[PDB]
Amino acid sequence: SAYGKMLEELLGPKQTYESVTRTIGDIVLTPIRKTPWGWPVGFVIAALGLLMYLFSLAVLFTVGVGVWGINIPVAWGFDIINFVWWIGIGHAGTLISAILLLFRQDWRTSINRAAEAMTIFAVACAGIYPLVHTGRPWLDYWMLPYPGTLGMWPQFRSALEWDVFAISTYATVSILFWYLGLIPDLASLRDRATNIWVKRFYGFLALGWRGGARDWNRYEVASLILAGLSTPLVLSVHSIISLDFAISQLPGWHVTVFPPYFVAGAVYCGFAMVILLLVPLRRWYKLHDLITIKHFDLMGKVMLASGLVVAYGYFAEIFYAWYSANIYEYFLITNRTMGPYAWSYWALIVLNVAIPQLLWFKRFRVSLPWLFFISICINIGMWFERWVIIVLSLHRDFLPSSWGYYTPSVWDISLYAGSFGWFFFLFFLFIRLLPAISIFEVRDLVHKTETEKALA
Amino acid sequence: GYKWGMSIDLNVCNSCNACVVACQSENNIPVVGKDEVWLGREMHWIRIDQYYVGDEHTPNVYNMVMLCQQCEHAPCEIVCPVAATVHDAEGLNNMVYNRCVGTKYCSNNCPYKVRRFNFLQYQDVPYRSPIDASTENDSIPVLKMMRNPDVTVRARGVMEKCTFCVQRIN
Amino acid sequence: TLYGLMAEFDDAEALLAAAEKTRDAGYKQFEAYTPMPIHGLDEAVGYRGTRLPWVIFGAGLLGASGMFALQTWINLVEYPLNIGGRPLFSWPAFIPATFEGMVLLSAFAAVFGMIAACGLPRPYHPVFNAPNFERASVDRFFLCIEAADPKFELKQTRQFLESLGPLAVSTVDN
Amino acid sequence: EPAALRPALGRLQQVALIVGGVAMLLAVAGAFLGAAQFFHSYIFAYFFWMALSLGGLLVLMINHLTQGVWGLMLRRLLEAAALTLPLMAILFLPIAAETLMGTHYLFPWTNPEVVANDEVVALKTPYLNVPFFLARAVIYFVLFIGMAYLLRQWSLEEDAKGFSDDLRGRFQRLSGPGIVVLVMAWTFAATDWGMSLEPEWFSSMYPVTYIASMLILTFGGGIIALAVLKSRNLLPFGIPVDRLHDLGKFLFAFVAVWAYVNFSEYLIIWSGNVPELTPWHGHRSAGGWEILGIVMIFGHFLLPFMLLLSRFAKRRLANLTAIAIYLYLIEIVWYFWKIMPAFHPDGFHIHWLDLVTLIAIGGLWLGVFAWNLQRAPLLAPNDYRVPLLRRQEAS
Amino acid sequence: CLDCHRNPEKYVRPREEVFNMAWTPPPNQLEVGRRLVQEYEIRSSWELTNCAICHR
Amino acid sequence: QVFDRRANTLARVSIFAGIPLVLAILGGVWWLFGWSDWHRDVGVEIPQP
Ligand code: HEC
Ligand code: HEC
Ligand code: SF4
Ligand code: SF4
Ligand code: F3S
Repeated sequence: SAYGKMLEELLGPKQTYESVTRTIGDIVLTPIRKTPWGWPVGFVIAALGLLMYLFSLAVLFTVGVGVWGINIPVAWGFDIINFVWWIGIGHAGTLISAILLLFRQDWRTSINRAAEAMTIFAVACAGIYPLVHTGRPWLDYWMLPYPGTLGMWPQFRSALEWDVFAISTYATVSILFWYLGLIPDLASLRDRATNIWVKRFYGFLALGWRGGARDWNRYEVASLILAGLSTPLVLSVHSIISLDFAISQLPGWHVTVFPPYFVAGAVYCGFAMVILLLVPLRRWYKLHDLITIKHFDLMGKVMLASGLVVAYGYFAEIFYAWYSANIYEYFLITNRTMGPYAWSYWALIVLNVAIPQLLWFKRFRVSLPWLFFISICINIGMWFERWVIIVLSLHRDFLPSSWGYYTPSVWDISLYAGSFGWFFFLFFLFIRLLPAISIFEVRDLVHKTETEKALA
Repeated sequence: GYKWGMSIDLNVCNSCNACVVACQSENNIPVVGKDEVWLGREMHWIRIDQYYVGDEHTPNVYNMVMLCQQCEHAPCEIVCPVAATVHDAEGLNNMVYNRCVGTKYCSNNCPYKVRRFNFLQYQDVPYRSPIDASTENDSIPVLKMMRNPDVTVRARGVMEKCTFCVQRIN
Repeated sequence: TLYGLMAEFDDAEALLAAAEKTRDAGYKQFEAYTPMPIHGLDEAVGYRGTRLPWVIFGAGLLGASGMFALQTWINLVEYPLNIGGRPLFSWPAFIPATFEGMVLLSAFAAVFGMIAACGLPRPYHPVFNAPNFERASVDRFFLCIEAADPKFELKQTRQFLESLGPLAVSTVDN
Repeated sequence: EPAALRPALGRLQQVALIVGGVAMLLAVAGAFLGAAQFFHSYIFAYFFWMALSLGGLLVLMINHLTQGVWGLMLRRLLEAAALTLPLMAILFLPIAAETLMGTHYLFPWTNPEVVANDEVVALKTPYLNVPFFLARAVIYFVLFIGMAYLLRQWSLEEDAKGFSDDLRGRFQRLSGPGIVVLVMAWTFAATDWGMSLEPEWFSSMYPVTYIASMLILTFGGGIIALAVLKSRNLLPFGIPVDRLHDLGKFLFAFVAVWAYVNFSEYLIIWSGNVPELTPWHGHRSAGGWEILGIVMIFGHFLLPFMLLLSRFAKRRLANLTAIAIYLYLIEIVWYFWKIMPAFHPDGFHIHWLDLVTLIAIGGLWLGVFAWNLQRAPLLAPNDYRVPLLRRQEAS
Repeated sequence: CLDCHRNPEKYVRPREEVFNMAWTPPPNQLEVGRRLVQEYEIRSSWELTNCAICHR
Repeated sequence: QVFDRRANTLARVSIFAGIPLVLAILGGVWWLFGWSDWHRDVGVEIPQP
């Protein structure tokens, strides 16, 4: 049937419930020192990247926030370009896990946890920059509302006060919706462990899951509503992060279309990171029977449906800069196209509007070497968008006597390139400790493929 | 109450830079090293701006001495998350150096970029390079006397701006 | 002590048709433990909807009217500030922080309101000590009948559980 | 194949065309009393039906792009709503007839006094002038009509010839790049017709807050038209109560997106109140327009967000259409609060033309939409999702 | 400090009995301290709690 | 079977008598170090020369 021809393109040749469990119950529950190579010599490169993270933080806390090369015109440099970037990555991990659950689509089941757990670790590296770019990080509890023996409360008019309410909600909701999606799987890992103190570990995480006829109905409504709550959440988290630029009167920042273009940029850069992390998980970890090439064909289309709202945002920011008869937004066009950071706006149009237009053609989407090259070109390209928006619009603004440059210091590089350590330290821990791909959601779409094969 | 306002006459601002030091002698503004001024981190609440209009061989030169305009609709206030920089009932933007967690967003919303940020421990900087931290809590005892006893000596991670000399208004 | 008997099923469609029975047979204290959510098991076991969306919304309206009423109280009653010339009751700029107070308080009542809805945060259910239940979360489908309902006899309902199509009807001790 | 469907849309076609002919006869007759109030009211009534004519085209490209049983139910309610763009191009001529004539009723960038007194408007004259504003208008009604006519001839080809995988590929080969053309040719149509009514005011996401409201009209209208067809028993398929819940979930998710784009457009302009972006929300928050502003916050978002939140009022047709009927009666208020205060900004001014010329363009719209329904079997019998709709209907 | 700046009438006493440490506030401290606020022209809770009174 | 029956109460009192206990610790250290008249030397006779 026409419905079976799209289900059979997401799974391998033949799969049963104990086969989809064994395929994921062998990437986990394999013994330590039987764990595959490339993980420990990938977890060490990730741990050495974490020692660069905790040392670029210990140098930042001790010496100051001014080891970053941030000037006074451009006080927001890599610390916020990488905050909006890292949180932008995490938004298309929930568009897979939560927004696609609204559309009841099934190409999300295999890429569910490898993107939902990708969100959290892209928030654990994005939730640190608003806690560390402050000059006095120890007083970051002042951005929280609490009766604190001095009548001051946070402002609730600035988007850095909505950030600590978006990032903290995005954290403790994409964690709970991720931990919700694990209690059935951690019950599969517990029942299949055959190792005391390993069965107890997953038996403690999967609280009492039990399966259950009614426990599954309460799950299907808790997972649907959480998916229906993480759809306006991530539509607002990178819209609130969008508003720490759009509530400022700066020329390149007060662009009103930032909310539906930062969200479109977060889904754009996020699917690039999902593809960058699944082509290795599909190749190295033998998950060819679960993460089929139709998942990348569709991720390349959703990464295209978002990349055209970004490539539209580059025009709704150029046109309405010109359409605004301001001297200061006319200059915005003649400061990005020309100017000292002209190459930033041209290593951006090339990397978001020229190179990733190949996602239109199935020749450049099914072919994973191109989808992996376009995803590299988007993650770098969507970093330059966050550099064009922040630094290229700050360093040349009103009052020409306040024009800086922001050459980033070594402690911006040794913190951003070390942030990938804290991302892969957790992402390699998640692969080894937890199922790197949903089990019951892949038990379904196997029960759904046999249910459709039953009629035909 | 008192509507504290200022009226600068740029016709007679000959860039003597005496107002730049007068704000330093009065407001305990810290010196910054040359290595950190080239990074655009000079602490100067008041600055004079040459502008060189036309004919780069023989240009007329004009000064707009730029300080914190104490905006009534201050855009640098709606953007402080912990609500450090607020306005006054007298009518001047109050920078509160102690409630400032160093978010440093306020400068990005400031249209004039007057707000200067204590990025490192800017204090006794020509006598102790600010890129260290072994002595950033140790103060030169001879320098502690030139400081104004009614202006906060800012720590690191605290933005500042021309406060209309509240130490003289209060 | 006796908890009940359960029947192991090798496929999913034979359990749903069996969970369709035991409800038109007159039983009420029973469940069907599956590895995946079988569409149709609920409303066939007789659950007839969960009351969880109403406590999510009740706690989500409390996190929205409890966060908008916090920022308004912070900016009107308790220490109103002239921060930026903006009005005290700024009706915008309160909404992006009462929205994430609605999303946060709901998702706190969506997980912990589900985990509390089930008897979830307790291991050792009296059903795990079944001879093959450790396959319920992998491959096999089960249907346990508790020993609480009056229409239950260890010799009688065992014959009824074998009148269905089981793989092995087993006495699940407790 | 209901036999009482061709004479049912045939009655609605001829009745709406009389309503759209007599009310248009009164709009022109009312124009002879005040020549300015007609065009002030004609542009308001033009958007609400253009953003519904084009709203059906955006979802038709979404429906052709994604395999859903929703939209198959609308594949002719969208191909007919999109095929009234050959009419909105014709009904645009009275808007072009004002730009050509020297009256400056609609657009003040045509006033040679405004483009000589003001400087903000005189720098947009490269984009705001008569020979280019009309060349752009023809360009939209070549893309909008073209993408609505290509997606129809292939749909009539799908029924006549048969569903081939190449024809399904031709839909997604144009529904993909079509939306890109559809959005971009709209963000030059909402600045031409909607934003340049206040030419001293610019804001991106002004053409985006229509797009999020184009999807409420074509989904609210999708549930409305599917109810009038099911209440009279004219549908060729019983509406599955779970896929009516899909149209209700789309309608509910797009009241949330509409409130996400209208509020963020305000939260941005309100926070940093640059006096160039402010005059739009400034004139629409004082003088009585705030009454239509607080309706957008409560009667447009907060009332149909609490109502559309439950499975009830999304699963029942009588409770979901009563919200779709109500969302139309608020979007009409919204396209009035958004377009009209460009004229008489210093006060709430409503005229009897705002109701007469709205049922004039609408009567012509519902007349062409009804005529563009009778030329299709309302189901597209050779579809790949109608074997998926024949079940979930017969259960 | 803000508790008396936001509401001085609860603690403001006569000017003459400032250095009288045996001063217990009357049972009607309000409507007597309220009366001393206008007598002293003590500024409002809006002018007295605005980041520049203290923290100069 | 894993997780013997004692894990019922040991996981039932760790949410009902262990969460309100840690919450009463995080408040008893909040008041003690952020609200009390103790960390501020109220009533503490400071020794002079
Ligand atoms: C009630 C007993 C008070 C307490 C506790 C504090 N203050 Fe006060 N203060 C009080 C009054 C009635 C006034 C008069 C205000 C006026 O305008 O006449 C003040 C004033 C001040 C001022 C100066 C006011 C100005 O115009 O600048 C300052 C700087 C001040 N108070 C500081 C201050 C501090 C730091 C306090 C906590 C330790 C404090 N006051 C407490 C009444 C009361
Ligand atoms: C006089 C009534 C004051 C007014 C007006 C403001 N503040 Fe205050 N502040 C005052 C005192 C006596 C103290 C000391 C409190 C203590 O713990 O000893 C403070 C302290 C603060 C702090 C704490 C700073 C720290 O380093 O811990 C902050 C952050 C602070 N004050 C902020 C603040 C702001 C933002 C104000 C205007 C809106 C403000 N204060 C006014 C006295 C008074
Ligand atoms: S304003 Fe400044 S630069 Fe001008 S004369 Fe006075 S001190 Fe000198
Ligand atoms: S520092 Fe700048 S933004 Fe802040 S009040 Fe002064 S002029 Fe305005
Ligand atoms: S925005 Fe906020 S906390 Fe400090 S430096 Fe800037 S003030």
